Amino acid sequence: ARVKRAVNAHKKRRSILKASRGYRGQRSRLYRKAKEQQLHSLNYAYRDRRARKGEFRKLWIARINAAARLNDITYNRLIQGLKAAGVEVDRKNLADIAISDPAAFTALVDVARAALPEDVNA
Amino acid sequence: PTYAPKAGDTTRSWYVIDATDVVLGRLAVAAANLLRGKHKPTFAPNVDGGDFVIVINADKVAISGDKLQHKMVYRHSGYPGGLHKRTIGELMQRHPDRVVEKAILGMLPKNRLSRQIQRKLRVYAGPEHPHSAQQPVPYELKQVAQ
Amino acid sequence: KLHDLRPARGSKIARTRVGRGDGSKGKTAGRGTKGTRARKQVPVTFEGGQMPIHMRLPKLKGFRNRFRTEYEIVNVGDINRLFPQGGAVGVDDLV
Amino acid sequence: PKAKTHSGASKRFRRTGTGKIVRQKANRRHLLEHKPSTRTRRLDGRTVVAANDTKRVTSLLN
Amino acid sequence: STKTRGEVSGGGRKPYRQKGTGRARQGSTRAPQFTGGGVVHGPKPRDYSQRTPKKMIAAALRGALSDRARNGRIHAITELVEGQNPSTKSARAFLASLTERKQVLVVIGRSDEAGAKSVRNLPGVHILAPDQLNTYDVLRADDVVFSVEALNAYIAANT
Amino acid sequence: SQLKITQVRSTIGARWKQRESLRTLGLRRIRHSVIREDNAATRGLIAVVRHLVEVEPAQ
Amino acid sequence: YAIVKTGGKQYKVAVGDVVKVEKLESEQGEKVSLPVALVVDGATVTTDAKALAKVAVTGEVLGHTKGPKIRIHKFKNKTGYHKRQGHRQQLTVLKVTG
RNA sequence: GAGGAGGGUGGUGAUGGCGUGCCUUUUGAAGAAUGAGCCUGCGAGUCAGGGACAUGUCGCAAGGUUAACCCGUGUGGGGUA
RNA sequence: AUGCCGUGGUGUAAAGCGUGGCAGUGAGACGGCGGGGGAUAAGCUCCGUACGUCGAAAGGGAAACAGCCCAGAUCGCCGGC
RNA sequence: CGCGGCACAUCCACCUUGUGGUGGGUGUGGGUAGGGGAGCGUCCCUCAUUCAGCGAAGCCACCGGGUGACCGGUGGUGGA
Repeated sequence: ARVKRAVNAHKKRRSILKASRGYRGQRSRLYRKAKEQQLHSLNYAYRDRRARKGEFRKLWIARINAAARLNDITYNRLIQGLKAAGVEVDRKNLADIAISDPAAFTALVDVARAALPEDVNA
Repeated sequence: PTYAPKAGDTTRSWYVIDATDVVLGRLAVAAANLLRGKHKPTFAPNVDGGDFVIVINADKVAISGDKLQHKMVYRHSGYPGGLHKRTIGELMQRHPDRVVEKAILGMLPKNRLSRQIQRKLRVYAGPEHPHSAQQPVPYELKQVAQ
Repeated sequence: KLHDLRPARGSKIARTRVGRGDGSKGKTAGRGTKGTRARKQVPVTFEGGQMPIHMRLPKLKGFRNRFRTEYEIVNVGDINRLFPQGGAVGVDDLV
Repeated sequence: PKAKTHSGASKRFRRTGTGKIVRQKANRRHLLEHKPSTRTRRLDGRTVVAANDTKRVTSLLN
Repeated sequence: STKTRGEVSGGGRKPYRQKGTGRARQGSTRAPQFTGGGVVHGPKPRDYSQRTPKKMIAAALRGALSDRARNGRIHAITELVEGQNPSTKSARAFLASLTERKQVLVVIGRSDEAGAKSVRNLPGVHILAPDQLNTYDVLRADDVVFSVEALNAYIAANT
Repeated sequence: SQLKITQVRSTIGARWKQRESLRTLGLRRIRHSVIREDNAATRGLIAVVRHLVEVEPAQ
Repeated sequence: YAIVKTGGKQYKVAVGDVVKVEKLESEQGEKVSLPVALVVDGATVTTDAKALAKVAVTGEVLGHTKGPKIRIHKFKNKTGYHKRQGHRQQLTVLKVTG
């Protein structure tokens, strides 16, 4: 039974080239190039899911650091205070209350100050 | 999600740094942090918050004397040879603001936002800056804590 | 009926079509090299060049007697368990 | 269409009463003068083939 | 059946000498990668029925008939006729009243009265003979309408 | 009487003896503190894998 | 507003605010109580851990939606290795009433 | 429904960071190694043999089994070499 | 010193051995230590090493980076160490 | 590590105490050559049932779904 392998192939072809729209070049157009790019796009998106976990953490850290240094304390000592005080907030919500509430963040900074030991010995 | 960077959401203040006796590295780092806008918590690497920074008295900004005569500023012209070596000594008795501006631009990131940001830094040799139209508030440098 | 007919689960095994995409058995189908085996098949005789185990051992001693009087045996104990009574048997009765 | 038994290896191999193939331990044919008797009662008999020569020998026997 | 190379017409010429063209070394206009060229591993005129055993075949058959008798779907009959002139009127009547199902087997035998001559043209109703009785047909068929001669000689030959 | 052992380093560049020793101690992942009883062979193992484990004697 | 702690992550919600939280064991209707890390009244913030074990955020599980179709297609190189698998993270929607 | 506030998909995407195409072959390729300008159709592990081996499943049972052939028309019944 | 063989005890999940089906592989690279040939050379060549890694392993560090160090990715998270 | 969602292997308490399934505990889930297992989609023949000039296939577009191959819905085209 000679099969005429068109339909079977056009399935995945239309797959790739609908998940490939919006590509500058011969990539939304042609199929093999859309496939080369699909492999690269999905490794990029895979790497960027992890990468973005880490990157948002680094951004939040930059922000908490900026609000801390607005309160004359460094990010290191801020974290060591929010640890020793124990307020189990995390850098994400800590940065949110940093943005919207300078008041709540400065309460947090005074919390951290009140929970620093004495010195650079211990 | 953030709430900090959006349309017309960022604030534009001004700063005057008197580069009176300060050293070049601290000065440039301070101006760069003000210029990018990391002194701000409402920060993002995509947007341009940050303050217009003015650096005055940049004529007398401290460099090691043993560096005013050794550290050189090369700038190649594409043409063979054409490497235009130049120390910061003659470069200072010609354009100290160019020295300072060079250091600052070097401490910024390397992107297009770097350009949009550095268009905010003015630097002048004498004490007299012309951008007094605003209320340029003096920001002086202060190591913090820890 | 026929709309209620299935083999025993255990038979009717999936054929392995090999050169069908690098997800099942992909390119080389099992001969995964550029060697000799990757295009053809080396026999069971050829051993590299050193005399194979069927050339260095000696032909087995002795001949085959053309007139080998081959019989067929029947077990006297199993001729008991063939005939419990018995009394009368004979080659035709065995066959 | 009808499989050939490899002749030369059926004239040298012997399927016993069960699944054993017995080769002939016979570097014992040409020069038996220096060879001590020990090394001939070492080379007089029919040795069950080892594992590392079986899977092929049987396909020579078929 | 399809023409593998060596059956394809022509193509015993190597066009395009090996080197110096810029093309691919081809070897025959009938290479399977060409058009019109041969088929590879193609369908050839196979003749494939499996050689099953006598016991398996007969046992399958009598299992299917066992099913039919287990439901009460076997309908042994004397003759499926009006008696001598093959008429499908009364024969359809007596089958679609004898069966009430859709598919019917009718094991008449090598006698034509109105059996294997008159109940044809009835869809669902296939006619067999007491010895070419088989598995696929008793299964395909819902009712298994016999003819007492067919049934009795069938029993008598199977014992 | 007791030891509370914890892998603190992986076992990639760890030679065979060290890796089988972390099997036979019972250490799967990194922050994975197992407890080891009476110390005659257990201290032998806790010598064979010193860079990989940490011992703070549990009660 | 309180920094509810749920699913190994933490969220910042005041009363009446929807949250895409993890697959809490629940149905629609029946409420559910979630711990906090830090609850705030503007200038009265709560920080002391034993003062927070009392404060319980509570909200009505509803919706039990799914996440979005996260298409994985691992593909190394000349290695010749593809592994395509997707993922709908099961979620739930939440309201906050504390 | 207007200028719209909250909101949702869909174009596009200023801007930031991350990031060295596919294949074959290689100790090693993004490779300045091979091959491909692109799209659509065609192109590669098949089948024959009461074959050899091993195994999964199924008949019957110290048995199993028929080959050619004879009767029949569904591949059914005989056929004991 | 090590390593090797045995036994004795404790621990450990498939690890072992026997017998089959199916393979592949038999161009290895660098790195640590031990040595040969080199010249007290090589990104050299050839060996040893229950040594490692790449091969065939991604992520972090090394500016960039097959072999170096941390670490072995089942998927998701705008969470922590 | 936390929290969710798949998968595999051994193990018990089980249902029918080996087939196959409930609960759990533990371990595990990079991968090339290669090995095993399970599967998607194309087309042809049978049995069962079913949709179709009120609109079949094919095609195109959108909206959905499956862990993957891929699947369904809807509209446009078409006219078996």
